[PDB]
Amino acid sequence: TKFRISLGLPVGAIMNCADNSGARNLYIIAVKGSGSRLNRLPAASLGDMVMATVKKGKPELRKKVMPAIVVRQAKSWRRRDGVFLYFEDNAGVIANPKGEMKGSAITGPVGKECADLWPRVASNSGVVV
Amino acid sequence: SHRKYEAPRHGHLGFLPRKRAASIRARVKAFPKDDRSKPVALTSFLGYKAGMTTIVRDLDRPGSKFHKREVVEAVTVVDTPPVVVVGVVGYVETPRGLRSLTTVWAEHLSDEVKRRFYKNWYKSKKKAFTKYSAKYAQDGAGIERELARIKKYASVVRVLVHTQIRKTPLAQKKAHLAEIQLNGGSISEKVDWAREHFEKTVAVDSVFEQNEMIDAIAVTKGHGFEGVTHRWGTKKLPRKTHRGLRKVACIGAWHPAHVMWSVARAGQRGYHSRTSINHKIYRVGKGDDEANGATSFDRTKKTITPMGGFVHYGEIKNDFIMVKGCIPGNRKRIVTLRKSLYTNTSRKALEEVSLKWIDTASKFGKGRFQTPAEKHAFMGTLKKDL
Amino acid sequence: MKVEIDSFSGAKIYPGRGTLFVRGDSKIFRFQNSKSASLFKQRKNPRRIAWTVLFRKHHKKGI
Amino acid sequence: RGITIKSTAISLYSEMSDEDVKEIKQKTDGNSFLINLIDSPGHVDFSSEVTAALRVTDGALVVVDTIEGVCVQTETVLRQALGERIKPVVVINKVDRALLELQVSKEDLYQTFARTVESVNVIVSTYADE
RNA sequence: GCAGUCAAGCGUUCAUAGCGACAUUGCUUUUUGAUUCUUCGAUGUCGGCUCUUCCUAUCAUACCGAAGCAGAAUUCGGUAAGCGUUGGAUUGUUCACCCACUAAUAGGGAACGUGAGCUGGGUUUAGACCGUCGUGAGACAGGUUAGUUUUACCCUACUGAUGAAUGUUACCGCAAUAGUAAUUGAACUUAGUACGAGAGGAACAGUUCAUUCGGAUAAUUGGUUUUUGCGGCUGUCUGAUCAGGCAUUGCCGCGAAGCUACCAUCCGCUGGAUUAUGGCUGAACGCCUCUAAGUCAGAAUCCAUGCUAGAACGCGGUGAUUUC
RNA sequence: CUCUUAAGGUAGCCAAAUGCCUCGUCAUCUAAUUAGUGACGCGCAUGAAUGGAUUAACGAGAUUCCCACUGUCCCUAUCUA
RNA sequence: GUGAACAGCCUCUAGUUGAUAGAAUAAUGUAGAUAAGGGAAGUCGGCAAAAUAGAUCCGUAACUUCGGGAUAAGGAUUGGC
RNA sequence: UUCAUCUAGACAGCCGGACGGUGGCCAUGGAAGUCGGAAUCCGCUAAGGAGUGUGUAACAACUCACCGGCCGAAUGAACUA
Ligand SMILES: Nc1nc2c(ncn2[C@@H]2O[C@H](COP(=O)(O)OP(=O)(O)OP(=O)(O)O)[C@@H](O)[C@H]2O)c(=O)[nH]1
Ligand SMILES: [K+]
Ligand SMILES: [K+]
Ligand SMILES: [K+]
Ligand SMILES: [Mg+2]
Ligand SMILES: [Mg+2]
Ligand SMILES: [Mg+2]
Ligand SMILES: [Mg+2]
Ligand SMILES: [Mg+2]
Ligand SMILES: [Mg+2]
Ligand SMILES: [Mg+2]
Ligand SMILES: [Mg+2]
Ligand SMILES: [Mg+2]
Ligand SMILES: [Mg+2]
Ligand SMILES: [Mg+2]
Ligand SMILES: [Mg+2]
Ligand SMILES: [Mg+2]
Ligand SMILES: [Mg+2]
Ligand SMILES: [Mg+2]
Ligand SMILES: [Mg+2]
Ligand SMILES: [Mg+2]
Ligand SMILES: [Mg+2]
Ligand SMILES: [Mg+2]
Ligand SMILES: [Mg+2]
Ligand SMILES: [Mg+2]
Ligand SMILES: [Mg+2]
Ligand SMILES: [Mg+2]
Ligand SMILES: [Mg+2]
Ligand SMILES: [Mg+2]
Ligand SMILES: [Mg+2]
Ligand SMILES: [Mg+2]
Ligand SMILES: [Mg+2]
Ligand SMILES: [Mg+2]
Ligand SMILES: [Mg+2]
Ligand SMILES: [Mg+2]
Ligand SMILES: [Mg+2]
Ligand SMILES: [Mg+2]
Ligand SMILES: [Mg+2]
Repeated sequence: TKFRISLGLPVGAIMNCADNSGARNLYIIAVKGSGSRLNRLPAASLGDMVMATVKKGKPELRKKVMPAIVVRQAKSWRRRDGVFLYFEDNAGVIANPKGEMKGSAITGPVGKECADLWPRVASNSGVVV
Repeated sequence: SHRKYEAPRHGHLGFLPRKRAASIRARVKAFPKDDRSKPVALTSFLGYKAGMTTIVRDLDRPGSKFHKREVVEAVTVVDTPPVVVVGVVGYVETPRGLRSLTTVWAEHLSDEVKRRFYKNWYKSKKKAFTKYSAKYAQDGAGIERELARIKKYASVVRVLVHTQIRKTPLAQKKAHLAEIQLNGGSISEKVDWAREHFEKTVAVDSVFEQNEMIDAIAVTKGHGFEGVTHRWGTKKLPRKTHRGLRKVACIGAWHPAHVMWSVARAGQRGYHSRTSINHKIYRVGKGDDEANGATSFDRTKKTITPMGGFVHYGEIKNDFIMVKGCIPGNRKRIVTLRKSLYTNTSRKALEEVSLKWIDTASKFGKGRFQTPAEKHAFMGTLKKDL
Repeated sequence: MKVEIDSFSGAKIYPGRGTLFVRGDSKIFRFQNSKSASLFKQRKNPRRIAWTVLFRKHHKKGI
Repeated sequence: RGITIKSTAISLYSEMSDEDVKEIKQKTDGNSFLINLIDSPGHVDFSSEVTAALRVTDGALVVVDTIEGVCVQTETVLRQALGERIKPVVVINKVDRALLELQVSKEDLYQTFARTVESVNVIVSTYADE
C-alpha cells in the first residue's frame, strides 16, 4: 500500500487541520498499524491514519477521539526516486475509520502517497504535491 | 522478579565474539556446492572497495505501485583487477575434515605476490621459491607427479590467486593471496584448468555477470574500543545518572554469581569478518573501455571515476563490479566476492536492470557537475584558465 | 531522468541530489544543497547573492 | 453495498422484425413495443416492494442461477406472482459461472437446465389457479 | 493460586461440545500465614528505570485434534518458551483503573534479580503544620512539607587486547568445540468465490509492502564544526591603512572531511529427522485396529546448510631457512 | 417525644497541609486523571486569639493547568578542553 | 575605551608568566556546546537545559488595603554615514 | 479368583427375519415402539421389547435386543494384585 516514510509526527504532536470540518488543529494520540517496542513512541508519516483529538476547533468536535489522515508531513522524507521533500507544516484531515473525510475541502497541497492511499482525500484534494 | 516489560535483546549473539578479525582479509568459510556438470570456473574474485555512488534505473517489478518508472539507488563500486593464478591446492576428505594434501605453485612469481611472504621486503634477499623454481628444470617431473597426486586424490581443488594491486591506486604494493574453489566436474580437468592457467590472469568477466546476486565477504571498518551504547544499541541511561550514563545499568542478577556472556559490555567495535549475501551486480565495467560511467541513455564520454576521483581511494582504471547497496569493509580494503550458495528465484533476483544514468559528480563535497566539460559549459570563462 | 534547476541559485539538480520544499501556497522550491536551502530560509535575495546565476544575469556576468 | 433495496421504474423502447410479430398469439398492431420494467429486490426483508411491483405489472422475469438452482427466494417471489396471476418467463443466468467453475463437459449443463425447469414448473403448477 | 477423580444435574432431547453440584485426590511456592534454623563487631531496607537469562500453569504467532465447527468469528485441548508481549492520563507506588494501538498487549523466577548500575517519589533519623489521644513530655499502618545515596586500582566473572614455549620465520588452509536469527502484520488476487435463505464471509498458491529485531554502510538528505576554511559583526589594542591579537573556541552565516541517524541506505539462506497429529499394512483378538513388528507425511521444534570465533598444549600443506 | 450535659460546635469553613471509609458524590479540566479546581456535607476526628473566615502585595515555600521554549524523551549522534 | 555603571571585555602603570611534564586523542567520565521532525509523550515532579532579556515608543487585565499589580500581558524599532 | 456360553455347535465375523391384537391406556396442538405418567400383556412362535437407537411436525424408513443361515473349538464377563 505504501513505502516507508520517515516518521515525523510522534504521539503528542499537534498538526494543522486541513479540511473545512471546523477544527483548527489535531492532537495525535495513536497511529494505526504502528508497531510495539519498549519506550518507542508511535509516530505518524505522510498518508498515515492516526487517532486524534481536536484541541482547537468547533466545540462539538472537541473532547472526543476520531480518525485522521496525515496529508502534509513537514519532516524530510525520501522517495524511492531519491527526492528528499517536506512541507511547510504538519497537516491532517478528520476522517471516519473507513477513510472517508468528515470535511468537504482541502486547504493546501496533499502528499502523493496520501492521495494514492485515500481516494476520498484525493477526491477532495486540489493540487497534489 | 520478571523484567516487567518485554523487549527484544540488544545485539545478535550469533556474531560473537566481537573481536578483531585475525587478518585484514576475510576468510571465505563456504564455497558454492559443486555441481559436476558445469564447466570449470572460479567461484570467487578478489577486489578492493573504491567507494559509493548513485544510479537511475527503471524499476521492473510487476505488481508494484511504482512499476516501470525510475528509482535512485545507492551502489558500491569495487575495483576488481584480474587475478593471477599462481598455484593449485588439493583437498582430500578425511574423517577429521578437509585436509590439504599438497600445493603446486607456478614457476615464476611476480614481486607483488612474493612481497606477501616477507615482512621486510626492502632488506630481504628475495630467495622465495628459488629452489621451487628449479623443480621446472627440464620437464617439471616433480611438478607433474605432484599434479598427478592431486588428480588421484584431493576431492576438492582450489587455485591460489593474487590481486594485481599495483594496478590499483593503493600504496599497499603487496598483493593479497587467496584460495578460490574451482567448481565444475572432472577434478582432473580442475587441475588441467589450474595447470594451464599458471602465470595467467583471470578477469572478472569470467566470474561475474550483470544482474547476478553475489556475496560480499570483508572485514568491517574498525572503530577501536567502544562503549555499550553504540557497540550494541543499548538504551542510554538518564541524564541524572551518577558515574556516567553511557553504560548498561544491570549487567547481571545476583545468581548466577557471574557476568553472563549475553550481557552487552564495552569492547572493540568493528573490524569484524562479515559475509553479507544477496547483493546484485549492476555493472561489470571494463577498465580499458572508456566511458565506463555511461549508459545506453546518456552516452556521455565519462568513466566511472567521480570528478576528482573516488574519495580516499583514487581513480579507477581496471575492471570494476558495481553492487547494489553497501558491503562490509571500508574504502581501499580488500574484499572477496563469491557466487551465491543457492539459486535465488524471488523476482528480486532474476530482475534484469538496465542503468539510465550514473552519478559521476564529486564525492568530495556537494558535487554539481558530472564532467569537467559540464563545469566549463555552466560557469563559462574563468580568470585562471578556460 | 530529467535534471531540474535549483530554485534559489539556478544550479542543475541531478537525481537524488538536494531537497524539495512545498510552501503553503503549494509552490515547489528545489534546492541543490543545504547552502541554497539555508539562504532561502534566511530569505536572502538571489538577485543580491553574488554567485547565483540569477545575480549573474542581472549583473550581465558571463554574457 | 451491492444489493437492491427499492423498486424503481424504467421505461424501455423495443423494435423488432415482422417475422416474429406473426409468431404472437395475441391481438397486436405495429412493429414496436414499449416496456415498463421494474427491478424488484431479491431479499425477503424487502419482499413487500416486490408485491407492490407485481401488482403494478403483468409479467415476471424469473431469473434463475444455474449454479444454485431454485433457491428459497425464487420459491417465494414466484409464489406471490402466481397469487397475483402474473405470467412468469424464466431465464437461466450465470451459465458462464458454470462453464468456468463447474467445468461441466457435455451433459451436466443440460441436466442442470432440465432440473431447473422441472423445479420451476413445479412451483407454478401447484400455485396456479385454474 | 493451579490441576485432577465420580457424575446428581445445566446444556431444547443429551452427565461428560462446553460446563458441572455433594464429595474426594493432588500439585506450586510470584499470596499471606506458621516457625525462628542462618544473619544484630551491619547480606544496604519499596517502587521505578536499564539489562541478561531462565520456567511454562501458552495471550499472540507455527502445525494440529474436538465443538451445541455451515462461513466468519469464537471455545476446549495437544505438540510447543523459537519468537514477540506496547505508547500513555492519575497515583511514590507493586497493584488498580481508563484511553489507544497492536497479532498479542500471558503469568512468573533469578537473595520478593538488579542502589560501590542510577533515582530517591515513598517508607524510615533529626526541622515544621494539622486532626485525634494524653494533664504533660509526647504517641499515631492518621494526613502534609524539607530533608548528604560514600570507596574498586585487588581476585574472580564477562567484554575486548597481548603473549613464552613445539626447530625459526612467512604464507595458504581444515573446523573439534562454543554461539547462532530472524519475527509478525497489512494490501491486491483467489473472491464478494467456497459456505450460507440472507446478513455476511474465507482459505491454498502468487505479488507488493510494512512491523520488531539484527549486521553493515555514508552515494544522497539531515545533524555535528577546532577545517577555527571563507565571509560578516561588536568591544578593545597594534598611530591610520593593510593585516591581525584578545573576549577561557568572542558571536553570527555557510561549511569540506570524518563520525553518524529506520532522521539515511542495503542485506538478513534451504535440506533432513521428528512432536502433536493425520494415515498404510497388520496381528494380538477368524472381525476390527495408525502399533504390537514394520511404515508414510508432518510444527515458529530439533539437527544440519549457512554466519561468527579458530583449540593460544588440535591439525595439514607450502616457501625460505644465516658460505662470513 | 424522650435519655442526657458545665455547655451540647454558634458565626463561619471543609474529602481542606485537618475525612478512616475514600481513588467519597456531582461538575469541570484530559483521549484517558488515586492529580488540580468549583461545589455537597450526620464533619473517623472542621471551627472561632489552643484564633475562625477572607485577603491586595510579597515568597530560592507546596500543588494544578496553559502559552513559549527546548535532547527530558522518541533516539540517539557529533565536536572541544 | 565600550558601556547607566567599581557590571562583563580589551588596554596603559605596576606585577606575574607560578601550579610535574612529554606523546597520542580508545571507552566511560568532568566542564562546555550543537542537533533534522515532534515538543514533556521523559520523569514523583519541566530536574537539567532552552527560550525571554538592554534602551526608545505604543499598549497593558482581574483584583486591590487605591499605595500596587506593572517590566502585567501583548507589540514595533535599534547599525553605519 | 469367581461365574457363565459351548459339537444338541460357544465368541467374533458376514447374511436373513425382527411380526399380529396394536396408532396398548391416558394425556398431547401433533406422540403411531422410540417428548411424557403408568401398564411391562397375549398369540404365532426358531424369534421379536407395548421397543435398541437414528429419524419424522406426526407417519414413514433404516437399526438393535430376540431367533436363524455359513464356518467348526474354544470363548465371554466381572473382579484381584
Ligand atoms: N459470474 C457471474 N456472476 C453473475 C452473473 N449474474 C449475476 N452475477 C453476480 O451476481 C451479483 C448480483 O447481481 P446484480 O445484478 O449486480 O444485483 P442483484 O442480482 O439484483 O442482487 P440484489 O440487488 O441484492 O437483489 C453480481 O454482483 C454478479 O457478480 C453471471 O451471469 N455470471
Ligand atoms: K543483622
Ligand atoms: K557531513
Ligand atoms: K578586531
Ligand atoms: Mg518507558
Ligand atoms: Mg515476560
Ligand atoms: Mg546524583
Ligand atoms: Mg562527499
Ligand atoms: Mg551536511
Ligand atoms: Mg437487485
Ligand atoms: Mg557491607
Ligand atoms: Mg552485598
Ligand atoms: Mg505445555
Ligand atoms: Mg530484591
Ligand atoms: Mg548491586
Ligand atoms: Mg547505592
Ligand atoms: Mg524523599
Ligand atoms: Mg488536649
Ligand atoms: Mg547501526
Ligand atoms: Mg593582551
Ligand atoms: Mg487398514
Ligand atoms: Mg510398529
Ligand atoms: Mg590455533
Ligand atoms: Mg454548624
Ligand atoms: Mg470534611
Ligand atoms: Mg475541593
Ligand atoms: Mg498531570
Ligand atoms: Mg483545633
Ligand atoms: Mg559614555
Ligand atoms: Mg531537535
Ligand atoms: Mg526545529
Ligand atoms: Mg510548540
Ligand atoms: Mg507524563
Ligand atoms: Mg511514563
Ligand atoms: Mg530549572
Ligand atoms: Mg516586556
Ligand atoms: Mg499577576
Ligand atoms: Mg418422536
